[PDB]
Amino acid sequence: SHSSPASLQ
Amino acid sequence: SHSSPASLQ
Amino acid sequence: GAMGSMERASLIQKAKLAEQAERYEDMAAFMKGAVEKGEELSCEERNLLSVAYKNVVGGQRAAWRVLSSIEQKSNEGPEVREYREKVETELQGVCDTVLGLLDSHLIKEAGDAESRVFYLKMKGDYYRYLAEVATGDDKKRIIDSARSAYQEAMDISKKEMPPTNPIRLGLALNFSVFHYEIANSPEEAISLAKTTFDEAMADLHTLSEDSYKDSTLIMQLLRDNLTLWT
Amino acid sequence: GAMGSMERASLIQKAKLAEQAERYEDMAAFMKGAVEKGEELSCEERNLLSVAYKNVVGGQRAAWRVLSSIEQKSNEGPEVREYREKVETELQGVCDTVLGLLDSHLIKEAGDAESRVFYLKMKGDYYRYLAEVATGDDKKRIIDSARSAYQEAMDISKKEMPPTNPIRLGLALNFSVFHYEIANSPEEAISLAKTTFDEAMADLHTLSEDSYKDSTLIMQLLRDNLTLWT
Ligand SMILES: Cc1cccc(C)c1N(C(=O)CN)C(C)C
Ligand SMILES: Cc1cccc(C)c1N(C(=O)CN)C(C)C
Ligand SMILES: [Cl-]
Ligand SMILES: [Cl-]
Ligand SMILES: [Mg+2]
Ligand SMILES: [Mg+2]
Ligand SMILES: [Mg+2]
Ligand SMILES: [Mg+2]
Ligand SMILES: [Mg+2]
Ligand SMILES: [Mg+2]
Repeated sequence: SHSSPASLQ
Repeated sequence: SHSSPASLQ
Repeated sequence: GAMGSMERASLIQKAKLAEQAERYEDMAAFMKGAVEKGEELSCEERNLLSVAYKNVVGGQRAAWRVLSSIEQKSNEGPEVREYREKVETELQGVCDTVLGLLDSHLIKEAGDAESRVFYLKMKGDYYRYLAEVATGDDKKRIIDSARSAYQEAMDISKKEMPPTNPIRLGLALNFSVFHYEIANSPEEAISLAKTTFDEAMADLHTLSEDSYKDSTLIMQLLRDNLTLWT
Repeated sequence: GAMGSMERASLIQKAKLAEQAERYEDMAAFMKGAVEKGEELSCEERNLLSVAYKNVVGGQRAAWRVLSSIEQKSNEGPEVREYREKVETELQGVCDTVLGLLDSHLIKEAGDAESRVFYLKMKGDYYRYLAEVATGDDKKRIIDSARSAYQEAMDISKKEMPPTNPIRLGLALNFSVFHYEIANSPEEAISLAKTTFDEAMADLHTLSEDSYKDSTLIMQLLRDNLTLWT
C-alpha cells in the first residue's frame, strides 16, 4: 500500500 | 566517464 | 549530543545540503540536533525532519523485508535470523529516537492544528513501523499506540482543517494503511480512504492551482490504494 | 574489530545477505572482518569485497560532487565548506581502510595473476578516489601512487592474462579513466581504450558464450568512453 509523502504542505 | 563494475570474473 | 555545539540555523542549512546530497542519515542527525535546541519548528523544518527520518527508516524497512522473506523461506544456521535481528534493532532504535523527539517536547509545545496534527501523525507512523516488526507481548500495545496517535490527529484535523489540507489527507492515507496492513481491518481502511477522497473532491473548487496540485497528488494515492484493495 | 568474534564463513554469508538487502555499509564491515581473519580470499570473496566498498565510496563520491558544486557556485558562511569537508573526510577514511586491507596483507599474499591484478587494480582505484578530492602538497603523490599501482597491474595482466579477461579489461578501463580524469592525459586514455578494445575483439573467438558475454560487457564501456572522449 502507498503511504503519505514525508513533506506535506 | 564509465569505470569498471566492481564484480569481475 | 554531537550537534550541541552547532548553531540551529547551521544545522538547518546542513540538513538541506544533506537532502541535496541524498545523505539522509546526516540529514536526520542535523534535524535531531535542531529539534534538541528546544525551539518549535516551522512548517518547512517539520518537513525536513520528516523527510530525513522517513528516508532513513525506509531503507531499514526495505532491508528488513528482504531479510524476513529470506528467513521465512529458510523455515519452509543462525546467520539469517541474526542479521535480520540486527537490522530490526537498528530500525527500532530509529523509531524510538523519533518518538522521543516527539515526546520531548515537540508535541506538547505544538498548539496550532498544522503542527499538532503533523506530529501526532508522525507518532502514529513510527509506532506503525514498530508494529510492522513486532511479534510478542507488545505487538498489541504498539498497535494501540499507533491507533491512539492517529485517532487524536484525525479528531483535530476534522475540526480544524479543510478536507483538502495535505496534512489531513496524508494522515487519513496513513491511518487507512494502518487499518489495512497492521490492524487487520481492510473494510475500515477502504471506508476511510473513500470518505476522505470524496470529501476532498468536493472541496477542490475552493483551491488555487498550486494548492489543487498538492491536494490531488495525495488524493491519487488514496485512489491507488482503493484500486489495490478492491 | 567488532567482527573479531564472528566466524569467517558467517561473515561471508552475512555479506551476501547485506548485498541482497542493499546494505552496503554492513556488507563492507562484514567483508573487512573476513579479510582480517588473515586467510586469502577466493575469487567470489574478492568480488564481494569490491562490490561492498565500491558502493560505499560511490555514495560518498556522489555526495561530495553535489556539495563541491554548491561550494564552487557559492564562490562565484562556512557551512557548505564544513559539510563538504565532513563528507570528504569520511570518504578518505573509507579509502584509507581499503588501502590498509590491501597492504595488510592481501597484496603481498596474492601470488596468482587473477588475485594480484585484482588487488593492484583496487589499489589504483582507491588512490584514484583519493585523487579526485585532493588539492595540495599531496595531490601529485596520490596521483603517482594510483599510477604506480595501475602500472604494476597492467604489466602482470599483459604477461599472464588473455586480452579478453574481465579483470584485465576492467583494469584497462579504469586506468584509461585515470588518464582522462585525473592525470590530464586524454590522448593516453584514448589510446589505451582503443588498443584494449581491439585486442579483446580479436580474442573473442576463443571464448564460450558466457565468457563472451562477460568480456563484451566491459568492452562496451570502453566504447562508451571513446564515444564520450572523441
Ligand atoms: C481532481 C482529481 C483528484 C484525484 C485524482 C484525479 C485523477 C483527479 N482528476 C479528476 O478529474 C478525477 N475525477 C483530475 C486531476 C483530472
Ligand atoms: C562483440 C562486441 C563487443 C563490444 C561491443 C559490441 C556491440 C560488440 N558486438 C559487435 O558486433 C561489435 N562489432 C556484438 C555484441 C554484436
Ligand atoms: Cl549480524
Ligand atoms: Cl558538518
Ligand atoms: Mg545559537
Ligand atoms: Mg527483535
Ligand atoms: Mg465488505
Ligand atoms: Mg573460525
Ligand atoms: Mg579535506
Ligand atoms: Mg590528438
